[PDB]
Amino acid sequence: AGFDDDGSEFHEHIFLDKYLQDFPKQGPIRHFMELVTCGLSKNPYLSVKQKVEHIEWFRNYFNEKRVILKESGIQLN
Amino acid sequence: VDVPKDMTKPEITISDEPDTLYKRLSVLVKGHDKAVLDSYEYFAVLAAKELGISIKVHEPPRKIERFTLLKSVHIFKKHRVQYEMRTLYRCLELEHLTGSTADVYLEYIQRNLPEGVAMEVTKTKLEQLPEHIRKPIW
Amino acid sequence: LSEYAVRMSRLSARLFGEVARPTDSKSMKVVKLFSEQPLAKRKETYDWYPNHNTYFALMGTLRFLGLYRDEHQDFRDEQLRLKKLRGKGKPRKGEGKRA
Amino acid sequence: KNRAARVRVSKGDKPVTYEEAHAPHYIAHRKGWLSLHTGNLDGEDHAAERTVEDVFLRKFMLGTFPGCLADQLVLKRRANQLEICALVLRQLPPHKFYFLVGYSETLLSHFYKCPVHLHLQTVPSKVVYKYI
Amino acid sequence: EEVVIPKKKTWDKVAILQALASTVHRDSTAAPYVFQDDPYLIPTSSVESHSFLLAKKSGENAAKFIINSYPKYFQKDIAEPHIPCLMPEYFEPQIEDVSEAALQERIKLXXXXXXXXXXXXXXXXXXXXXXXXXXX
Amino acid sequence: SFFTKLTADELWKGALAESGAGARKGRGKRTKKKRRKDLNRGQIIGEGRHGFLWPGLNIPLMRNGAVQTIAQRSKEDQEKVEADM
Amino acid sequence: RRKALPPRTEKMAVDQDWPSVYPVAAPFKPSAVPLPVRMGYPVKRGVPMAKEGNLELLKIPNFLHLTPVAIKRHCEALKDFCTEWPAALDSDEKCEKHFPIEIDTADYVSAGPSIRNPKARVVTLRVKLSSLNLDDHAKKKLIKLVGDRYCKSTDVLTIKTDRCPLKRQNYDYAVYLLTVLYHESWKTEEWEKK
Amino acid sequence: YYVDWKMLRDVKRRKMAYEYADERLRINSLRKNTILPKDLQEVADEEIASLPRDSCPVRIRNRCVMTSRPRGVKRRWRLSRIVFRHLADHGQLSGVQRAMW
RNA sequence: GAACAAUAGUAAGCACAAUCAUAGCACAUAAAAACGUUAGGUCAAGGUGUAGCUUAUGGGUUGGAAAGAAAUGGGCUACA
Ligand SMILES: [Mg+2]
Ligand SMILES: [Mg+2]
Ligand SMILES: [Mg+2]
Ligand SMILES: [Mg+2]
Ligand SMILES: [Mg+2]
Ligand SMILES: [Mg+2]
Ligand SMILES: [Mg+2]
Ligand SMILES: [Mg+2]
Ligand SMILES: [Mg+2]
Ligand SMILES: [Mg+2]
Ligand SMILES: [Mg+2]
Ligand SMILES: [Mg+2]
Ligand SMILES: [Mg+2]
Ligand SMILES: [Mg+2]
Ligand SMILES: [Mg+2]
Repeated sequence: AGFDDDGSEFHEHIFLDKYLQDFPKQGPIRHFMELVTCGLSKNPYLSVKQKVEHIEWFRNYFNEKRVILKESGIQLN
Repeated sequence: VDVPKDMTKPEITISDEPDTLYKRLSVLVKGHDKAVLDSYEYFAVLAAKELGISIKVHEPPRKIERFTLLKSVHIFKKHRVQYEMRTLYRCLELEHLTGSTADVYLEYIQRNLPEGVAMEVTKTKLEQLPEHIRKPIW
Repeated sequence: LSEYAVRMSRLSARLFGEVARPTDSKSMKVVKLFSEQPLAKRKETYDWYPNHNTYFALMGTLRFLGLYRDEHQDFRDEQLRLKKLRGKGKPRKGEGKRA
Repeated sequence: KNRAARVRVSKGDKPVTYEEAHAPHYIAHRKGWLSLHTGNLDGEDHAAERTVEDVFLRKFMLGTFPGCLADQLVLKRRANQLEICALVLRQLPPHKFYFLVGYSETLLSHFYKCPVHLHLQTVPSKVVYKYI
Repeated sequence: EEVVIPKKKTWDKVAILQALASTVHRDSTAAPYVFQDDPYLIPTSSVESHSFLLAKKSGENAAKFIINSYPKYFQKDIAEPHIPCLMPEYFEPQIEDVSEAALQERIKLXXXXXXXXXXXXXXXXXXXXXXXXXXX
Repeated sequence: SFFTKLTADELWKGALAESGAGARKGRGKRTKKKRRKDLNRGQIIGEGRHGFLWPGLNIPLMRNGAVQTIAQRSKEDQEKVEADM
Repeated sequence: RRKALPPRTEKMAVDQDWPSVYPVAAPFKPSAVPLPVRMGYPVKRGVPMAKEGNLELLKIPNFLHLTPVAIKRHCEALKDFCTEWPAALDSDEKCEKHFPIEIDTADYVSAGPSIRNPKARVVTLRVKLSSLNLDDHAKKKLIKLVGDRYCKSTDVLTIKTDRCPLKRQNYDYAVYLLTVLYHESWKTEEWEKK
Repeated sequence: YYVDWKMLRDVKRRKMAYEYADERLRINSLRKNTILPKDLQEVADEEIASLPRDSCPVRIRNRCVMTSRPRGVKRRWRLSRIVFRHLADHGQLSGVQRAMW
């Protein structure tokens, strides 16, 4: 009572694959981000917006550090 | 002699949405002392028999939590003080209830719940089948 | 272990939302990090100490207003008054050492 | 010798109340607890949150009713609303008693974000159980 | 065909509480509920009852005055539902420099109402027919 | 720091040290004086440092037939009251 | 000017209704209770302390507002809000045939300003596989797909959901899980042929 | 004021840990994984080292609420073993009694 | 300040006892054990009387608080 979680549903929490479209599909970035998504989906302590902000933080961190991923030997975007 | 007139004016309406059915309602009342639990059990049985619920009541086993602390302030470990916390449980088993009957019984139970006890409510909601499992082929 | 069994296990994790592709226990730590709330964010941790400043300020303001009466503070004030009357008070800041 | 919550025996003239006349080993045997809540049960939580509020209430009421308080408070916690039962000597006029109870029933409620009830029982003097 | 599913009944949050209240009528030998039941605090005469009610209200408003004067001591919220009626109130405008925001803040909170309009008219600010109606 | 405070009875009991271990057999009697002063002798409940006048404690509840609001004493009147105290 | 008023005991009627005096929970004020009750450990020559100034009586909760007459009077007025249980579901044998799905939901109450109980997010869904339309191959695939959540002896599948913060979201996720398990138990893929 | 300067500093440590809870949680993911190359993990080590010292939850010490005692404090009541006894013996805590068996 | 085939002893009360807890008794265990002795331990759980600090005996950051020539108390592993 008194907590609606912004009127969200189970699909806004469990299914977060729609936020991983701006990532290399066949690279280790997907391997790490699927683990992150699985961890976030099983987290009742956070709302959808905080998970979206975490995904955005990972996105901008990866898009900012471009020299290290190219130097590592694996082609990433 | 001075009894007020027209003292009843409730707002009760019946909606077309089918009422929810419950198979079993389990009420686990945890407390510290047994006299309060026995009085509450008698009160709950008397309230349920008026509404016709046929409540089943049994007593779950107690739980005792004991811990040990130092008896003195600075240095005395050979002498200790042991504290005990008792938790006694009462189980109220209600069967064959509806959504409104369970709601009103829970209202009349929680509105008069004592201060030294807590209550855990477990509802077994009855449902036939969802829409996508009745008779689909992919 | 068979090829049918490993495929069934892989499908079970995908359907349940668990980790589908094989991962190491060392890599499941990052899964658990987002699965469980961090300790620094837990209420039992970040809300451990109540606001003693708020409690003290409220009690002192009520004592000054005339609603609460703090016997400990009254005893401290009486003892300080008696000490100052005797002649051993609190030296002014900056003159204790040199002067 | 045990000295916790134990009042020492004088020559035989000290008035002692029932709560003081019993040692802490008689709790739940001859005397009950001064406070009741759910945080001290088995599968419940938020014990320290209620404990700090209980201590603050004890100190605040002791300072609010100076010298007219007979015994310690009885703090009941029943469904989000907390009741404070007190035994007060009839030293203050009823006009001042009502002012204090009205001030408290609002200040405590606004400070703890929960409804508070305050009940006072006026006694002619401190009730003595053992020798006096 | 054999299954019988009855309909549900929807009632207000206080409907059942009013139904329970209707069962118990006013007592004969009992003092009014607002007054304390202890005989030393039970009113004896009508003037005493009125004085006790006024003293209780003066205590309540005295406490509310302290709550409003010191809002920072009540900013901490403990209840999950976050009841707003127990929160401290503020009597100060949010914006001071902007006349259009100062007028709407000072109309609802008498003496400062004329000063807000005087300050707004000092800078030759055009006031519409909506802010002026509330100021009047 | 409010929770670190205690009762005046316990404060005086520890300050006077009436039940000290050295005073039992007779090692004391050197500073043969033991005076305890009650701080709540002339303490009126409603009065405080700020000099607020509350309708229920300091001033009467009703004046001139009208209800009384919360008042505050003037600076010099408060100084006179403090001088009397 | 001290005033001492006699309590309500001298004015209590012999046949006065008790719920009128004690409608709700009360701190057991001695002035409103005409019953002389002595609570406390007696003395060698003394007697247990009377109801006046007795802290032990105020310590214990009082059920004076829940006397049987008041219980009957309150429950009589509550018959208008309750609904009738259908007689067609008296025995669980027909209940299993009509509503095979059982939904266990946990609700908790606790004294204090807080209502949020983290144990309330768990939702259990119990379904008997004997009441569904799975074929032999679909049942054999579903048993291995669910694993230990299906009891072989009881033939009951249990789905325990706690991932969603809200109970409604957990219930929606559980019904979605049941739907997707039923749909995937029928699809025969390429790797099932080996 | 607070009970002690140690408790005052611990309050600041807890506030800083709560402030930096998200940043440290995000950074530790890059360090506790094996999928990502160690080249970025080494830089993430410097990134998490550049954080303020009091930001980590490790510096948080569980003291007593009443007396700020660094040890002998039960986690359930957040009180020292001595204040807890002083309150239980007075009977201000429900369900607490001397163990007799 | 006592003689039971009784010679100045009554005695509130605190102790002991009884009672309570280890969910049936008994037993046992647990608990309790007064007034006082050891100026016994604790200003470092916490507050404190007196005597002392206030650009310091106060408040913040970093780094270190080893090591065993040797003696000994209590436990674990064994010497089959
Ligand atoms: Mg200090
Ligand atoms: Mg630490
Ligand atoms: Mg004697
Ligand atoms: Mg026994
Ligand atoms: Mg025995
Ligand atoms: Mg012993
Ligand atoms: Mg004994
Ligand atoms: Mg010595
Ligand atoms: Mg020694
Ligand atoms: Mg000191
Ligand atoms: Mg020292
Ligand atoms: Mg340092
Ligand atoms: Mg050695
Ligand atoms: Mg050995
Ligand atoms: Mg070996």
